[PDB]
Amino acid sequence: DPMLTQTAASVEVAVGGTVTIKCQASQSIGGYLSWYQQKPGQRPKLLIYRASTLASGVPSRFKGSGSGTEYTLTFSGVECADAAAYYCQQGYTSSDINNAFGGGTEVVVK
Amino acid sequence: YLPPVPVSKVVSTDEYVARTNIYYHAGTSRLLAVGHPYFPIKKPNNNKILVPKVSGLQYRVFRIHLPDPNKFGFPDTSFYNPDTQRLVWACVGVEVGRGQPLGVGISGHPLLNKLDDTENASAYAANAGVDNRECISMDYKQTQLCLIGCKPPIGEHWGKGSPCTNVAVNPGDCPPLELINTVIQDGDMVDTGFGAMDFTTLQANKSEVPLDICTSICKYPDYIKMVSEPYGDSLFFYLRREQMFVRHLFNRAGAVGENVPDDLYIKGSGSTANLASSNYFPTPSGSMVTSDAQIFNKPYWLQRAQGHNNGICWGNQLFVTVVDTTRSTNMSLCAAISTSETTYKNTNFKEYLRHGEEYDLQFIFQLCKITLTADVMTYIHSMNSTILEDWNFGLQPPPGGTLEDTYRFVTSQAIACQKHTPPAPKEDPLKKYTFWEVNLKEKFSADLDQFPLGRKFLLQAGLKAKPKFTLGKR
Repeated sequence: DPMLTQTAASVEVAVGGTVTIKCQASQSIGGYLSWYQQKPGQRPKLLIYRASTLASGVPSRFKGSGSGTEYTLTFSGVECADAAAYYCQQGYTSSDINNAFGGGTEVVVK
Repeated sequence: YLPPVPVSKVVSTDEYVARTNIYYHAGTSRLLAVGHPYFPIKKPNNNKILVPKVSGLQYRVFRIHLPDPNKFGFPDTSFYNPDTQRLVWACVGVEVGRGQPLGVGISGHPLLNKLDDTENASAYAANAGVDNRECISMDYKQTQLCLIGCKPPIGEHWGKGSPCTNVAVNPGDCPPLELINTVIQDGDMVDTGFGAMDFTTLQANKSEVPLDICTSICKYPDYIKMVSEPYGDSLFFYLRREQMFVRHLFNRAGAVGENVPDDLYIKGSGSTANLASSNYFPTPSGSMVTSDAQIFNKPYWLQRAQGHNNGICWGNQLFVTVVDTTRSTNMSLCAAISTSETTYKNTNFKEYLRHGEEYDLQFIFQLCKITLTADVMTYIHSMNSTILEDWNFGLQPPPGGTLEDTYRFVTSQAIACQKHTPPAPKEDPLKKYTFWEVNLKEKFSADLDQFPLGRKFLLQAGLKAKPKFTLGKR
């Protein structure tokens, strides 16, 4: 069972700060990993997959890195509509796992 | 005391071996081989081989042990001093034969990595089932060869080696794929289809080709290494033959690492913003295997080698390899667990598969004596050390003793442990590499009139007074 913990509550950040959210995995998953933003009133919404390739309609000010077992997600220039919930998620599609790919939050930006 | 200078270049054998009129015939009896065509079957608990793998794609290297002609019997007017000259065998005619019907030999294993076909379609579906691989079977490519050398032949394959320690980013990387060449065993396979890569130390999914070449190496002979060596050894009469054809066009799983560039296609929209596949394996098929071009049961002879040495067989040894996949029949066998039921069933008869092969070899050898006066003695020892070491030219050590006590009852509690417990060489170095032994120690025959090849060689050359006029017409 590949497990990503994400036991990290996010720190208060101002406009223009940089945040390092770190998602670590027990088993090696390759590069297959996704990230999502969850605004607390609507459906979830994806930013980047395979830790390097961003989706359409998303600005290039979000970053992606990390390989092997640990991965990250950084960005700078925090707007007003970045108050949401974040989630890292693997794609190893195994059978005997109980993933839920959980963890991740983000404070209201001052 | 100051030996003369040795010649810096090598030389053909016409200058220092002699040729007499004394010929001999040696033909083995019959050689049969039965087993399974796909995998050598074994017990579920441990390693033990009930049936051998036998399929018609192997190499079948032979190893001919010849009788030593330094103690051998001859008719009259053949004389030599054993302190001055010695004797050696030379082959002048060889045959390879098979009696079988004429087969095909298809294969295919039930877990072959296929996704779709790329010959026609209407709409491509990105599917990616977990192991969605399916049984597909195929044909192979027909090949023939014959190589005759004093030492075993040499093949090649494309494998994997250690890269430079510059960059290490992922276990999902690519090997360097350097080229190496080894000595050929009895059981290595050939395919001129997918080609010479060992599918074990290179492919970890082991689901690329059918299962007859999946746990082993698919080799291929060189034809450059065995002619560029300065002696003319290891092959001196080769006859190559093969055919090929392409049948169908398919796709692998599709986990591409070497991605496509961007500036090659144009991006569309909707379902047209993805990739179908980039990796295509085609299937081979040998076609129209007609038995008029078969290079077999035809007694060819030798007057000239492609190399420097002729069919002089140093060390009283000879190697023959033949490759055939035209007799590749398969025998659908089945047997029933119970016969009393007057209705046929699912599981009352269970089936098997077997494969067989029949060989026969016949040779014509010619006597060759070699005089030695202080000049070729320097040359022969420099050619190979074992050629001079198989004949004793040095006198005795100071203790000779009675060679080995030779106890009578070899398994008891009286004596200590005996019989070759420390094995000092004197053996063949190639003991670690298996062959097919063919013992021909007393197969030879001085007359060759009543022999099935012997009149075919005799008819070709002059037969005038050689046959003799046994009891006459009037």
